[PDB]
Amino acid sequence: DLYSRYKKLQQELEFLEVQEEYIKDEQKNLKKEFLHAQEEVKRIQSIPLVIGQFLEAVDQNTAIVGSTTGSNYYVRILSTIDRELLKPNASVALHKHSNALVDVLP
Amino acid sequence: PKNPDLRIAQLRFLLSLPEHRGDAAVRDELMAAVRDNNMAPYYEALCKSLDWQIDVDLLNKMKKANEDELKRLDEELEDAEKNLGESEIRDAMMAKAEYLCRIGDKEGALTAFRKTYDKTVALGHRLDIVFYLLRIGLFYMDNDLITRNTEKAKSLIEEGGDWDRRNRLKVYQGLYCVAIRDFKQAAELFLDTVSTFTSYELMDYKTFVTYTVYVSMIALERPDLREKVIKGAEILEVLHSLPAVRQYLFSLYECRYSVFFQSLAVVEQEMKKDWLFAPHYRYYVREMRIHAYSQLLESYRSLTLGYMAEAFGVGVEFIDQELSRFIAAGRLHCKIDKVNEIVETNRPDSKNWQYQETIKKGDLLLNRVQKLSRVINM
Amino acid sequence: LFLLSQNRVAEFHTELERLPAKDIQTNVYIKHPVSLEQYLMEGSYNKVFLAKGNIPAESYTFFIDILLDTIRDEIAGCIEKAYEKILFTEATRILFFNTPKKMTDYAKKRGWVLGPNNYYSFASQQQKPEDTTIPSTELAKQVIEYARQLEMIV
Amino acid sequence: NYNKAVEEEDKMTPEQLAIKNVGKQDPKRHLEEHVDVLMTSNIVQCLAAMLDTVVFK
Amino acid sequence: MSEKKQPVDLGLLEEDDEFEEFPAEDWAGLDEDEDAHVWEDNWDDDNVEDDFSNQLRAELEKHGYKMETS
Amino acid sequence: LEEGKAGSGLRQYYLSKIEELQLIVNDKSQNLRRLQAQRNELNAKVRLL
Amino acid sequence: PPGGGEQEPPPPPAPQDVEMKEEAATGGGSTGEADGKTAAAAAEHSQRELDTVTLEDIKEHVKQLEKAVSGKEPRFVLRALRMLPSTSRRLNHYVLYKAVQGFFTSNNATRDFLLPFLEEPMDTEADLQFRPRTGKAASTPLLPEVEAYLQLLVVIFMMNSKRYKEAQKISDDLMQKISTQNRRALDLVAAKCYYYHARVYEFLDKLDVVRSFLHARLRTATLRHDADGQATLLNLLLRNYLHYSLYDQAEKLVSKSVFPEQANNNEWARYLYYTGRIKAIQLEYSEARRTMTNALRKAPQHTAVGFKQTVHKLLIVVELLLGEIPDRLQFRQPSLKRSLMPYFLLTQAVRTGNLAKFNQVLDQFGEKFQADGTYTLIIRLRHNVIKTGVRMISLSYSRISLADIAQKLQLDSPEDAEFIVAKAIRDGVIEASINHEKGYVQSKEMIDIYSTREPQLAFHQRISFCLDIHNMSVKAMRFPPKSYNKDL
Amino acid sequence: MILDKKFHGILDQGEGVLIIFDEPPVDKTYEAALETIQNMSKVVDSLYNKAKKLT
Repeated sequence: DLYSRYKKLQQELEFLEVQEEYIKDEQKNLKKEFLHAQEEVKRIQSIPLVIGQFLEAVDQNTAIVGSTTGSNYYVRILSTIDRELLKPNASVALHKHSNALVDVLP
Repeated sequence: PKNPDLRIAQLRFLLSLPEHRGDAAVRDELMAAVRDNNMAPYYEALCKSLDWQIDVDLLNKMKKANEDELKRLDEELEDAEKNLGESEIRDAMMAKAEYLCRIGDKEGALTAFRKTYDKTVALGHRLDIVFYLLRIGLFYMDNDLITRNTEKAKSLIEEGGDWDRRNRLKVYQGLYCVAIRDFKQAAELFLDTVSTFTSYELMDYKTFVTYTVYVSMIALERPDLREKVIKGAEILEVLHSLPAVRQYLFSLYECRYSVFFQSLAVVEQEMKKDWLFAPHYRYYVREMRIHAYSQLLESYRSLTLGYMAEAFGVGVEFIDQELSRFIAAGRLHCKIDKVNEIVETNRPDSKNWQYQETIKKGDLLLNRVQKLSRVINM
Repeated sequence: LFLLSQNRVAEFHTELERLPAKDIQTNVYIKHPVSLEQYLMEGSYNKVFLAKGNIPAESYTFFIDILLDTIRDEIAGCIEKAYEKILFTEATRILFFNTPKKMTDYAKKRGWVLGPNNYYSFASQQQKPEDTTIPSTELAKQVIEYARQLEMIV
Repeated sequence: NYNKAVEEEDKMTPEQLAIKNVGKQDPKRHLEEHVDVLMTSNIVQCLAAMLDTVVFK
Repeated sequence: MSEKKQPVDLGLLEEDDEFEEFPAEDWAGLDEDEDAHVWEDNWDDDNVEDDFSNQLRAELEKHGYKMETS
Repeated sequence: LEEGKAGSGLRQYYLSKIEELQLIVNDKSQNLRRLQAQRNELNAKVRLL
Repeated sequence: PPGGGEQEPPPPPAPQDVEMKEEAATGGGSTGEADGKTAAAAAEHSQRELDTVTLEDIKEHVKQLEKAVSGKEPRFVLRALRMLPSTSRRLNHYVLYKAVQGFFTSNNATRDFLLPFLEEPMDTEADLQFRPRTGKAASTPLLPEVEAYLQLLVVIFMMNSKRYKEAQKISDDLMQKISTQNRRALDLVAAKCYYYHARVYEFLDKLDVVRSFLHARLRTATLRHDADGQATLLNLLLRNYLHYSLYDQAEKLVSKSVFPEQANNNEWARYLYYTGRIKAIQLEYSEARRTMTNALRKAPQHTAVGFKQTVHKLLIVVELLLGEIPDRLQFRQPSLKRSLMPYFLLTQAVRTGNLAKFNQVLDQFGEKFQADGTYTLIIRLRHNVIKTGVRMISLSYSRISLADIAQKLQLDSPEDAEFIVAKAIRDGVIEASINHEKGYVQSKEMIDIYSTREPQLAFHQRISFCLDIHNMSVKAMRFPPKSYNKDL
Repeated sequence: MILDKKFHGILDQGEGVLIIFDEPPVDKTYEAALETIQNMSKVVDSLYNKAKKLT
């Protein structure tokens, strides 16, 4: 038990040492997947879209938006947009299909 | 105080050091000693004065009149006390503090301006008390005592800049900024000279212009003068008072050293023998000489000794040690050579040195991020 | 004398600490090596030659001459550096006596050209600058090390 | 200009960070955007060796 | 360790025991004109000041006589 | 004797310093896997988007 | 009688609360902190211990406690002694023994109960389980308090404290290698002790026992150390080599090792001040200037005024050798001013360079800067005045006259002019063109900076080195976040 | 008029040589120096927060 802790512990030395290149692979690959999914959700935001109008904000990360035809729409806003675009009287513009807002117009 | 005893008792500097002009200063000092209770000031400065034959004559009358007016202000203070009112007690204790500023004792005036400083119903009268400490702080030439009440009374005004209150505080800023050698931030203070007027309390208007013509004439370059003072009509109005200032402005702006050096002796003698402007006489001379040498040397790459000696009107043996001391000591331009006995500089200070101006902040920032590494783990 | 003879003058500069023990401090031989080495820091050889006869009957004058014999290569080597050019009329006074030992030994030691009673200096600031190709390759290797150290753990 | 345009607010950040220190109210991170600016700035470094190769051979 | 500062502070106590408030007041005669002033400029002003303290302090009044002689 | 307590004693102390190196590798794995959980949670968050 | 008799008992129990609460918070906090896993949690109480030592260095505790207030000396830890388990009755005894001395009076003494301090460490120091950390954490804090006031025949008592310390743990050790937080802390504890009785060593005796034993104890410290405690143990050896060792064949260029992480947040300043003090005798111009000025700019934590006046004094003393002497500009403290007052006249007189006058000015009022010892660098300065002056001539115009500048330099002769100027040319710090056409000596004196003159080769090493320092600073901003997220 | 900086040029007395030059990239050192000066307050304020939280 006294002298066996060295050679018995060497197995833990190898088992913990083998995780170095593993966490290297995870930290080098999962950020490549992070930019893959990042550009994939970035390319969804397209320029051709419809422009609506903002009416009220009921809670955080979710609000209502009035369409151009007059009907009010309930769409969860995107997390990247900060609270500056949450102005009640603003020129918000959703997508033509996704109906998500990218930026407001002055 | 605000009485002329501030200036009359302010001539004690030229009364003390030189023995030639010590006749008129003791003439109007002894003649003005019967005014504004001048007993204690000249009694404290009696070592720089005449003997005690005529000195002990008026002391018996001034020491009893001081106690008479003092006890009358005490009786008036007791009559103002125990009664409903705020400005009456402020005027009684404030008048007592003004008389204690006339005698020149800041102990009872310190606790007096402390009591009426605590009885300030508004911040404007508080700033008035601050100025009442500044008018005697000029004579006492204190450093921190006059910046503490202005540092505390500076913030939270909220009543807007008045015509003579804020302008007077700016005048005080010109005073303590003339005391200190700060110039690049003091060049903005005298811009309000349009609203300034003859202030017999601290400094006359002609003395304010005469005092700001040094910081403006030396502390400013040609674009700064052309923008501020040459474009402004104020110096165009006040140049007619003294014809010398027009010569020191048009000759300096015109780059005529033959008359500027012949007339510079008046700036040398007038520069000293002043209350607050004397101990800095060494900086204005050297700074103005290196400023003129950088002015002429800016537009000139190479310079022969003939045109230089004829332009400045001085021997080559003096400009030799001048530029020799201004290469290392002055640090104005690149190394100078005398292989052809001709002043020839290169000045590569734009192309590469314009990018190399940030390497000092790069090395100091390098030691500062080494300090950032020193914060690690402890 | 041995430390200055063996070109170990740095060990003298650090050795100047133990000798001021305030033992005698009035004898000329106590202050002789520090004044001679301080003159070596000045480099003035005229004061040493004129001070050769100032040493008393103390029998180390021949050893001082050995010191001059072991420093004449450094003094003569430094005065004959010849950055641009030097004329013989100065070497007549600065150099030693008319005995042609320096012009003979130095002709086989330095191996330079002898002109018309003048000493010519060649290979002075004649080096051609680089082609900027190799420093560009080492700059590329430095960029490789910048991608390495900047992106190694990632 | 964008870097300084954020540093003008980063001059005001140590006041709030020197007052509250509790909770986050600004959804802007001010870090990853500057990291991306550094990534776009590293093109000069990565292509400097390319110019070294084109000039060399 | 910070324990070696004690004998150095004892040397400071010996330097303070050499002259009792003599350099504070005597040097304060100039410090009263130097207080609140930027000490970075006082190195150049004190450099040229001490440099000219021996001779040719002002020298500006002498140029009027040196114009015709040189 | 004086080996298991001295020779194998300093060998066991060197094994304790090896346990310190495995504490540097250990906590490097800990904080690297916590940052890995942060990036995994963010990329998983945009995956939820 | 009524003033001190009535106002006598208020003073004494002023430090009692912070000393008892301090020793209970650091003792119970350290033992109770690393008790479960001492080997896992390391260096958490190091900065606490050194901050408490530097916080207690200026204690005015003992001013009047010699008269019947010395009751704090006979008491000691008394925490869970004589038995490891069943410590409830001893938890009551903790209040009991503290309450017994407070009923009416207490029998106290000062120099009586000093030697029998080894009664408990014979059987059980604190609990017989944590003996090392509780033995050193128990004995080492309270021993310098009783051993204060080194004078007045305490040197022998300090020797008793020595043989007690070594005899209990550090004759060799208590166990060959503790190899824990009390080992890595024991390095700087035994070192700090060596600095504590180092004044006793240098007082009347000299190095022939303990610091010579510090080599065997220094390499017995195992070579696998981080060299923090080993380097602090090297600091006392180098300081012992500072005043008079004078051999330079081994420690100079042989003491230089792998140089592991030896920072201590003070050891760069004082250790670099030591190696720069020893490297300052050969007139180092490039390295010791920048690294010793940096070491001057370091260590701002506790005091940057009372201690930096000596590295500043030596700093300017070796700065005026190069001809350019920067004075005190950005630091405002009334210690370097009074320290520099005698040296100010001569350090300002260096640039003007008057030989005959300033030569008499130095020895005229020179007391301390020339009474510092062996007058080495000032006796080099007496003939370095002309070298800094001729270097100012190198910063001056090119052409050298035979009367104007030769008479100005107090040297009027044709031979020694070009001879000594040539001695300034052979240095290599300046640039000149030696030409003889009609007898005058010319010079090109081209001091033009590398602007548009081979810039890539000029600041190439500047870019590489600056990116290396800023990039290891990037490592210094990557690793501490790992040391942050390590626990969570 | 060169001291007034209306055009690019410089005079001469010994040789009379006229040189005309300009420095187009002015917007680099300005923005760089402003970033250094603005970041000095950032690092100093960081040392104020850490110096405040430590000692």
